[PDB]
Amino acid sequence: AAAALAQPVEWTPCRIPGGALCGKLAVPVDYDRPDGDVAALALIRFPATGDKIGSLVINPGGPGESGIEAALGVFQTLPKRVHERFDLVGFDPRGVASSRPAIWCNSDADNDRLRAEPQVDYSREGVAHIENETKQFVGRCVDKMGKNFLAHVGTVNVAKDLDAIRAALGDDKLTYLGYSYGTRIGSAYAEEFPQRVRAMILDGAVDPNADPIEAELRQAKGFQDAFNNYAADCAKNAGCPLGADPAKAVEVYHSLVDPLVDPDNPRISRPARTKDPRGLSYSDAIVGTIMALYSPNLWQHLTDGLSELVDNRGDTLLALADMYMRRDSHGRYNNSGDARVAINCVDQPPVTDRDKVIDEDRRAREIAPFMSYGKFTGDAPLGTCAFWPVPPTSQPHAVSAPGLVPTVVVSTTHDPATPYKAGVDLANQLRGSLLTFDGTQHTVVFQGDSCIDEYVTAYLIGGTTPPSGAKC
Repeated sequence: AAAALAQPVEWTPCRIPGGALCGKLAVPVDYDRPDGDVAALALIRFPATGDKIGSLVINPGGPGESGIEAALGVFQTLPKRVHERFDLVGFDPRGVASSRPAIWCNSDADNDRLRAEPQVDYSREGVAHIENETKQFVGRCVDKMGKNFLAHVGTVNVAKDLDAIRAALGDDKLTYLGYSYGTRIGSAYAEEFPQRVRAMILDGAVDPNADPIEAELRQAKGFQDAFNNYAADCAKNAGCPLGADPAKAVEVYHSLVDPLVDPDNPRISRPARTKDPRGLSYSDAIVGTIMALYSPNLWQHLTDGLSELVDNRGDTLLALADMYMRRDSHGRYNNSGDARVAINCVDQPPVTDRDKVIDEDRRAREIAPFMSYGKFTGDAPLGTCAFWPVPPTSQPHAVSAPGLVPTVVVSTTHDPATPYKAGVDLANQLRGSLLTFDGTQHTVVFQGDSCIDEYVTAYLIGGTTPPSGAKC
C-alpha cells in the first residue's frame, strides 16, 4: 500500500496508550534497483508531550524482534523527560513482524516437531539428521521468500532503511537507541550516514570485528557465568532445587534434565509431564533455562521450573521456552525465529569448515557444561548459515566512523548474551563513551534503573556523555 517513492507516511491511530500513531514506509528491496520490488515497513509513533526535539527511534535487537512491540514496552518505562522531548518511534525492520514481506520458513508444526527432539545426538548419524533438517529448512525459506528478498534482508540494508525512516519522520538528524543486535544497526548506520547522527545509545554490544566462533564461545561463557550466578544465588535460598553447594549445581542440574533423554538412545525423548500435551523435551528445558538467564527477574521462574523437574514435571520450563520461541497460547509462532536466522546468515561469512565447528563444540562443552549433554563425540553439525543460498552483505571489520558525534555504549558486567568486553571494544571503535552496569542480565536502559536512565536522559537531551569510568 505504501507508495514506492518518498510518499509521506500516512499516520493513523493504532488499533494502545499515549495517542499512538501507526503507518507504513515504502523502501526498495534492492537499493541498486529502486524501480523494483518494494518492502513496506511498519512504524509506531508516540508523540512527545512537550517541546519536541525530534524522534527517538529504537530497535530491540534479535535480530527478528519487533520494534513496534518493543516501543509499546518501552513507552511504559520511558523517563518523563524523554517522553516530553521526543516522539518515541519503533519500526519493524524489513522482513520482521508487521513489515511486508515477512520472512517465513517454518510452519508452526515444523517448529513444534523440532522442539520435541532432544537435539543431543552428535554421532555421525545424529549430525547427518540435524543437517538434513537444516537443508529442508533452507529449502522452505527459499520456496516462501525467493532468493532476492533473502539476499537483501541484512543489516547493511536496514541501515539504509533507517535513514529513510529518519527523513520520513521529519528529523534532520537521527536520535537512536539500539539493544544488542540493534547496536549492529547503529554502527552500520554510523558508518554510512555519520553526518546524520545526532545521538546514539547502544545497550548490549555487538563487535562487528569479532570472529564468529570466538564470539559464540564468549557467549557460551557468558551464559555459564550467568548460570553460575543464578545457582550461587539459589544456593542461599531454602529449597534450592540445585542444592546448597554451588560447586555441584551443574551436576545437579544435569541430574534433572538428563533423564529427559533416553540413556540408551539419544534420539528418544522422555519428556517431563506437563498440562500442555507436548511435555518438556531436553532441548526445551535447555532453551527455557537460557531464557531465564537473560534477567534476574526470571530466576524465580527457573527455580520453579527446576523444582517441577524434581517431580518429573515441566510446565514452567516449557513456558519459558515458549517465551524464548515466541509461541503463543494457541500454538502460533511469530516470525522472529525465521527472521533471526535469515538476517544473521547474510550479516557475515558463515562458518563452513567442519574442523572449526567440531573444535568449537569441544571447547563449548568445557566452557558451558550446563548446556551440553554427554561427552564430546568428535563430530558436530554445521550451523544453518553454512547452507545459506545467498551471500553475505557485510564483512567483519572494526567500526570506522571518524567524524561521528560522541555516542554512549552501555555494557553490563555479566551480560550473558552480549558480554561486557564486547561493549568495551565497540566503544573503543566508535571513540565513544562506555557506561558500565554491574549486573547479570542482557541490556538495562529504560528498564527500571534511575542511575542508567539519568545518564541516558542527559545524553539524549543535552548531549552530555557520562564521565570515563561511569558505573551504575
